[PDB]
Amino acid sequence: AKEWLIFALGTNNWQGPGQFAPGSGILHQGQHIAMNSLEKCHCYSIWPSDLQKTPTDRDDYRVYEIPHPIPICEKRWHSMTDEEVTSYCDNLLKECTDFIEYIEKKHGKRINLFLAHHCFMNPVIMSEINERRVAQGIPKVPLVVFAHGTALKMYENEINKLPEFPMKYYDWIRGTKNIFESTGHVSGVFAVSAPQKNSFEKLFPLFPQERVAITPCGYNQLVFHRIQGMTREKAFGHMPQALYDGFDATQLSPVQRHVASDQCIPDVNAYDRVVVFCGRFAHWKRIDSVLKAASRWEKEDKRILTLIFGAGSQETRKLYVDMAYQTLGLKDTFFLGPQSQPDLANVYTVADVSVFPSHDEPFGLVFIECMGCGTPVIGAKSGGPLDFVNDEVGALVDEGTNDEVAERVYAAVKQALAEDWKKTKGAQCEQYALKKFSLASQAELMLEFVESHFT
Ligand SMILES: O=c1ccn([C@@H]2O[C@H](COP(=O)(O)OP(=O)(O)O[C@H]3O[C@H](CO)[C@@H](O)[C@H](O)[C@H]3O)[C@@H](O)[C@H]2O)c(=O)[nH]1
Ligand SMILES: [Ca+2]
Ligand SMILES: [Ca+2]
Repeated sequence: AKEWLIFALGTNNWQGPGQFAPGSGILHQGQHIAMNSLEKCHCYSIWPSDLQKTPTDRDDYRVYEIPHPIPICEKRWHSMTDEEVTSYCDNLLKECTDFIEYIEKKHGKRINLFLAHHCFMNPVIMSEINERRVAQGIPKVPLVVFAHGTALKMYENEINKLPEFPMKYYDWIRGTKNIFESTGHVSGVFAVSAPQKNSFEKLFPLFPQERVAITPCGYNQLVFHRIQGMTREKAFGHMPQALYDGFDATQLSPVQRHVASDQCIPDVNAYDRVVVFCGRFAHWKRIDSVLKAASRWEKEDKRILTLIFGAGSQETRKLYVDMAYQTLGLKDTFFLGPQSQPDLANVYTVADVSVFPSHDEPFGLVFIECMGCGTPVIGAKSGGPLDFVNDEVGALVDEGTNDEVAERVYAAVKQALAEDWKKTKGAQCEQYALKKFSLASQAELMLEFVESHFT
């Protein structure tokens, strides 16, 4: 058996006390846990944060501690001075090489896999680290990149001459750094979705297409599984409503009066059924389709409680909250903000069905997590859900306008509740997620693929 000693350079913070993570940070964290699960495999990770700190009680990860928010492709990279970019990158490279030295000394073994998130500075840094090694007569270590899509969109914006994307990185990464111009620097790319594989190949046409594959994505079954004895009061009854700053609670109708900043949902046990959404408040998630669906079913006085989890900017929180309460007249729908993964597992455990009606969801971890807890799922016929949602575990509604998708979600929820998909499909959902998408199984497949294709 091959012994793996892996070093993984992440772009985003992990989810921890005091700071939620974006989906690409969740994915890195999960991959870390997964690879460390495997016999004969250690994985060591570094990632940036302005809020979280390197732990002093454990050695498996470090934090690149920075005094400003993490730079994003689309605080933008383009907004930084060339000096700031250089120092950010130089300092990160230095912290990477110090960690690598620690690992190699501790194990008496060289690292034999470099993982880098996104198609920008992380592969640049790791490629440079390899150059310095080969210059001392040490073998380069294979470098595998995770294409999440944001660096790719930034390059496309640069090429398309969008405001705020004056051309700076794409030409450099091709013509100076040559990162994806052969396999001399990068051994393989995993993309989260087919659209990202397509986009990568167009931008980097000298990279072998056969070395770009779809990332085998997994969920954390240790957290997301059916939580025995969970109740609605335990799961979400102590969760304060999260609206937006300056929300005016006087502008509510009599039946809306339970909606209030920082207050729990009263009498959760009184509702008949529980419908859940979870996702960041990006327009393509179509939270408004969920709200419009509830606008219809709340009139029918089946007491359906709808719970909106996830984070957004103040502007986007204001868009959906006002849409809920002012435009749509909702009264049994509540915003609970972002929540920890174990909190979400409790919620999914007691939910009747979850609705995630995204347009072109890249993969859809939320789906797998929810199914992992024994709960059926409703999506739209687009993106990654097309591959894994089937009749045994939920439903995908036909694509269309936000309004059409809303009506179709309404019909699908009505079906789910009428037919009791929680009861008839729930066991299926959990068995299917576990079998197909558990973290460790996926990481085993991922490393097999690395060994056969990228080494
Ligand atoms: O309140 C929240 C919301 C989300 N999550 C976690 O974050 C994940 C992703 O949530 P989402 O809102 O979909 O984030 P995105 O950043 O949009 O996710 C991207 O990244 C994921 C991981 O690669 C892919 O599965 C998605 O399809 C892709 O959109 C969830 O599954 C959870 O694990 C939480 O822990 N708490
Ligand atoms: Ca060795
Ligand atoms: Ca990318």
